[PDB]
Amino acid sequence: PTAIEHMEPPFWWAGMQHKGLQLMVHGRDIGRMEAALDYPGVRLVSPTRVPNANYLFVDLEIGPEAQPGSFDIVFKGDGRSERYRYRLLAREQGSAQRQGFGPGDAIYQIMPDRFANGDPSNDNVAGMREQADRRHGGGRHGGDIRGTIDHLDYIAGLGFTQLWPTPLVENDAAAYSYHGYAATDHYRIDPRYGSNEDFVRLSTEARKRGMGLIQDVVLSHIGKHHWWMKDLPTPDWINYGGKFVPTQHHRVAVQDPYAAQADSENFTKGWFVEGMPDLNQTNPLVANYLIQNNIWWIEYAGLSGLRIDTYGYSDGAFLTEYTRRLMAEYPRLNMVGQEWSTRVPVVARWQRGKANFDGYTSHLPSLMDFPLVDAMRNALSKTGEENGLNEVYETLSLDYLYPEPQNLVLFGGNHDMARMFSAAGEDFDRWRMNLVFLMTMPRIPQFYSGDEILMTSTVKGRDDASYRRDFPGGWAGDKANAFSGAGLTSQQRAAQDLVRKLANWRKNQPVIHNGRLMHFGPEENTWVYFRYNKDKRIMVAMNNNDKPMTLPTARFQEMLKGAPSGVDFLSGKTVGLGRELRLAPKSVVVIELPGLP
Amino acid sequence: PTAIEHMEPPFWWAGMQHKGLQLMVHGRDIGRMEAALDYPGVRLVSPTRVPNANYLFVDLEIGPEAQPGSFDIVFKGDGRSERYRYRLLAREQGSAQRQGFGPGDAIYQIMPDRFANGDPSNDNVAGMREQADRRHGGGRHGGDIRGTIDHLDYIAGLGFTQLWPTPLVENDAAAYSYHGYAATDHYRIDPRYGSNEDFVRLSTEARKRGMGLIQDVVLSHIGKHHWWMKDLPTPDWINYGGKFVPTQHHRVAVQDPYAAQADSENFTKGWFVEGMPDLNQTNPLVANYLIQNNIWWIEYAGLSGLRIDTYGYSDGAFLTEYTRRLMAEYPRLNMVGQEWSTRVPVVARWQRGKANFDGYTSHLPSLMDFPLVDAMRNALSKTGEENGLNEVYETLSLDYLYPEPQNLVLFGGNHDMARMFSAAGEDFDRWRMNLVFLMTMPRIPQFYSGDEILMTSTVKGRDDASYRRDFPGGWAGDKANAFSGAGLTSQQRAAQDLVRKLANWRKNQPVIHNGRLMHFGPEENTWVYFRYNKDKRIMVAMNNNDKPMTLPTARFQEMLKGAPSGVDFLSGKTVGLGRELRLAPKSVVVIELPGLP
Ligand SMILES: OC[C@H]1O[C@H](O[C@H]2[C@H](O)[C@@H](O)[C@@H](O[C@H]3[C@H](O)[C@@H](O)[C@@H](O[C@H]4[C@H](O)[C@@H](O)[C@@H](O[C@H]5[C@H](O)[C@@H](O)[C@@H](O[C@H]6[C@H](O)[C@@H](O)[C@@H](O)O[C@@H]6CO)O[C@@H]5CO)O[C@@H]4CO)O[C@@H]3CO)O[C@@H]2CO)[C@H](O)[C@@H](O)[C@@H]1O
Ligand SMILES: OC[C@H]1O[C@@H]2O[C@H]3[C@H](O)[C@@H](O)[C@@H](O[C@H]4[C@H](O)[C@@H](O)[C@@H](O[C@H]5[C@H](O)[C@@H](O)[C@@H](O[C@H]6[C@H](O)[C@@H](O)[C@@H](O[C@H]7[C@H](O)[C@@H](O)[C@@H](O[C@H]1[C@H](O)[C@H]2O)O[C@@H]7CO)O[C@@H]6CO)O[C@@H]5CO)O[C@@H]4CO)O[C@@H]3CO
Ligand SMILES: [Ca+2]
Ligand SMILES: [Ca+2]
Ligand SMILES: [Ca+2]
Ligand SMILES: [Ca+2]
Repeated sequence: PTAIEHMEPPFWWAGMQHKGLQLMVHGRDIGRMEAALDYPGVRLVSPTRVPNANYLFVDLEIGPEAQPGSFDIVFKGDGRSERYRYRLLAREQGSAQRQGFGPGDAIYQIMPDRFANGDPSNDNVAGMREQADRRHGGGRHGGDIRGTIDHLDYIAGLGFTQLWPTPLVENDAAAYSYHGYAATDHYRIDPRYGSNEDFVRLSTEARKRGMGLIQDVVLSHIGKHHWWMKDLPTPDWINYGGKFVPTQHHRVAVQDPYAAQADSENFTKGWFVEGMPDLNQTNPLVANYLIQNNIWWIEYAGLSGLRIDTYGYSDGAFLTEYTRRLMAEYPRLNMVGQEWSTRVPVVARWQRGKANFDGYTSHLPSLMDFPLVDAMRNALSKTGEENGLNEVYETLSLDYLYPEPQNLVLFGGNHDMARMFSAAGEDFDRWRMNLVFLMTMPRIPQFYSGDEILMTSTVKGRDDASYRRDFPGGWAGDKANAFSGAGLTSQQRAAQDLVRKLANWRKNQPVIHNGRLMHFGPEENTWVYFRYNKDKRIMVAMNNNDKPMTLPTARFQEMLKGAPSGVDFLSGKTVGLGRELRLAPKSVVVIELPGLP
Repeated sequence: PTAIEHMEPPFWWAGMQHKGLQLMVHGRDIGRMEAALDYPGVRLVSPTRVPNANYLFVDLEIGPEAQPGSFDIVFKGDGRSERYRYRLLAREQGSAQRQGFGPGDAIYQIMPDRFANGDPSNDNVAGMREQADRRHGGGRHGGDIRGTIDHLDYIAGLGFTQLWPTPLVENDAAAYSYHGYAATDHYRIDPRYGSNEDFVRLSTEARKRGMGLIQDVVLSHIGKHHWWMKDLPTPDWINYGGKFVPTQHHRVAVQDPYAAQADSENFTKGWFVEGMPDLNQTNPLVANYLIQNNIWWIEYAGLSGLRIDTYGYSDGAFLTEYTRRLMAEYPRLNMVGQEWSTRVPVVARWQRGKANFDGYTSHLPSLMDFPLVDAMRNALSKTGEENGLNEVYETLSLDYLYPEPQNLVLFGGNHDMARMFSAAGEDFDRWRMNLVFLMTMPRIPQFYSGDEILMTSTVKGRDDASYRRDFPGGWAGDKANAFSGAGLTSQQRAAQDLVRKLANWRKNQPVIHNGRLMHFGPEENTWVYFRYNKDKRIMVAMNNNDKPMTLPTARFQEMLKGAPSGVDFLSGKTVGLGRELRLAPKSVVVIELPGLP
């Protein structure tokens, strides 16, 4: 290396909650040196040396009296000296109290490579290991930050208030770089997306449009081409001594009274795939690194929260400390973990407030509601079943297992699953039911880019390329363009208009954000539920059958209290409620009524 | 009619835990009368009248100073007087402390009409509404108490230590009387089975052979031919005023934060079927009636516990009081509730010691483990799945939801589901895996009569008659006799030999009764688990594939601790364990090893 090759974090802030700052310094023979500084309020601790000559860890304590400014950190040894001018930034007013995404928000999810190519010139970047190929399902297609910024008006116009892009951090792999989940530099935006500065600008431009930005963070693993892999900072930085030992994905092993240590270790230490070296988070240097890096991104880019990948694949004790550190800095933040299980108890284990049988404590505010998404996809697909909606009702009834079920993220789909429209059997009427459900449940709704124009995919197993097709209109020359409307079918445009109608309506319905829910047991694949408070009732009724259904309204009188009729927000039709509710085949209605006494 | 037509309970005991005793007296204008008695230690409370002149409720407080003996209760009014000689029996020594069935037991379930016809002369009883018809799948076939007693040596010899017959109380219906679930007289054995005394004899004879007797009690409903229905004791005795209003079976409605009262009431008050009037257990007279009746059967017939039908279909507050009362009398008893859900949270809600979100409390010791049975049947039948056993492992990992998972009843099958052998696809090798699992899990195993000779049924849908075919050998003239072994095929006899082998072995295995369990996540439909303590290890390994599989034993070292080999109890063969476990296609081994320090 040349003097100091990497300084991480590269700068920090005065006035953080945790006073300690640990710098990870990288350069040839830097480990052979001693650090010194002189700045009021900043104390240099006592060297803890690592055996690798090319790394030095420097512990600072930044007292509350430290002012924003800069100071040289000088590194002396072997008759030489090296300098780094370290900067402490002033924090933005209100930084610590930043409001995280919550029940009043709706999240729009993109994959940056697959959304919009605003700058074809950065599709390839000289020096990088992969060449772009738009026709390869696993290739880089060239979407970037410029393209995303170009279309913030569209996203906000649809009624979304938060943007979640899959990771933009450097993934300099020879193949499958596009997906972002195998970081090769945690402190750098992949140059094919743009610069670190462009990412900050994406945040500021989103904010001007009333949208927060949620970063997708991977804690458990990196990519095999990470610069660490050439010269391991410590022998135990990577689990299994830096050699590939696969995980077998026994997720319940971390939360099972009958667990073998072999299985729990294999889950948190095993490598996801050979191309994804697993971080040893039981090493305090690794824990500190990840915690500081994510805090750095939040403070630097003005994030509204995080989506945390591969949640339970990280060490359990590390996760307690990581979530504690993050929530201590930003007490109103939201962070949504991805615990990919359709079992309510497995997901609920991780949410802040949960009383666990083993005393495990977490500070994680939110999780992805895979169980409920799975239940609704089953109801919509199992067309041969008399009462598939029962799975949704019974899954919802388990919400008492979560300390804060209204903070969970419910989603129409994402980059890992069959397209929402395909999961509905390409049945527009069933799709409407799914969309109404998403927009009215006591959850934080998240929507996957492309679903608003009924993009389709394969349905069975895992077929990732199928779920990540280029957004129509994201590339110059596209003959179907969802941004302008050009080339959409009437049905695709109707879907898009309905997404806009419901998402913007939801923004202004406090009863959906924090109201009570009363649902009724589904009967013959009809289902009725209500969101309600002193101000408003919203009645949802769906008929998941190809025949009409007539439901006596006596059953629902604890919610209806004699209401003779109402207007369906969707179709705008009046709907009788006096004695019977007549539902057309495959109908869903959404009826606003005044609040109960 | 007859002066006093019913007196219930007909006698009681000195020295019960609960001092109060409420007599329900029935006869023409008995309600017009005034009761009187004189017996030291017994206090007559003073009448609380009901509008029906044909019923009188007499409230007694039997003090701890009351001695065994008998006394007249005299009823006076309208210039007339009636009397009943009331007996307080002395309790058998050790009655209150009786040990309920538990983890060391194995339960053999029969339907008394379908097991053994020891006396063809009671197949029909003069005056009753249904005639026997052995060729009707829903008819009475003639099984009785005599036949069951005749074959107690068989049941004990198979290794079972408890007998659970489906209900024997009078079911005097014109159709479908055989199954027992629609009582027409809670204080009388159906005369087609025998007398009350014969049932007591069944208990005493079973006890001689080391077996307890578990009674199957229905609390929620009765049959429409119950004598009550002719002259309702009170207008609210039966839910919905004695008129048929069906339940829609929304079982989660009683334990759901979002529940409608309509749905909860429909679950606990709705009639199961038109032929099964639903008891209003919110009426304290009905609550007292059922609590006393079940105590009466336990005390009178020397039962080891109860199996409680249609568990959540009874009023929740009633269940709290009923379980408290029963367990206050018999603190060591076991009672297994039938909460038919494959959702672990739904089942776990009811077990004693559970901290429920709504504060619901219960003294119920046990429930039927439908979730784990369903998981194993899926694993063994869906043989095209790569790792179907993963469902069993994950389900078992949720055991922390239950306060006492070791006290749950796990079963091979029962009278309401597809025959065990048929559910395993008539695959004897996979059926062996089910049987080994049943006999080695940290549960109380229950086995269904006929499964030991691989009786078959339909598998699709619900076909009750198909699950309940007569036991071969239970009727004079049967061509095959499973009791003697005559006329069994080699595969039938092999099944029966394996049941006898494993159940008798299990009686002698404290490590299965109360040892720890450590299981490993299944991989490619192979699964390894251990029962262990300082005295013994039992390693179960199953290969749920039609191909050989080899498992490196390094994975299991926390349990194996370098064991080079062990003897498989099934085959008697020594199995190598030093470096790998080599499993043949579709095999299961039960390797016995020394203790784990
Ligand atoms: O040996 C198992 C399996 O391997 C083969 O699949 C290969 C696959 O074809 C290939 O594309 C690659 O997948 C990549 C993927 O494209 C990337 O996106 C990245 O995946 C990350 C993902 O985007 C994240 O959102 C996140 O999702 C994870 C979850 O965290 C996990 O829990 C797990 O979810 C499973 C869930 O737990 C189960 O309940 C069940 O529903 O199945 C889910 C999987 O569908 O995985 C998801 C999705 O990956 O985290 C991911 C990792 O950061 O990285 C992936 C790995 O490179 O991986 C495979 C090998 O190269 C083969 O086709 C299968 O037949 C075989 O069974
Ligand atoms: O004492 C009554 C009954 O109770 C116990 O089992 C109950 C259980 O407690 C209930 O929660 C409920 O569970 C499920 C079923 O498992 C599920 O299959 C479904 O049930 C429907 C059936 O699918 C459908 O065929 C029909 O069932 C009919 C049945 O075909 C008839 O044979 C007849 O069943 C009688 C049984 O033969 C008799 O043993 C007794 O059942 C007991 C059961 O043994 C006991 O362990 O009485 C019944 C009723 O006469 O009639 C029924 C009803 O017409 O309809 C049902 C209901 O839709 O849904 C329920 C609820 O989720 O049922 C089980 C099993 O009966
Ligand atoms: Ca580009
Ligand atoms: Ca890991
Ligand atoms: Ca008989
Ligand atoms: Ca009932």
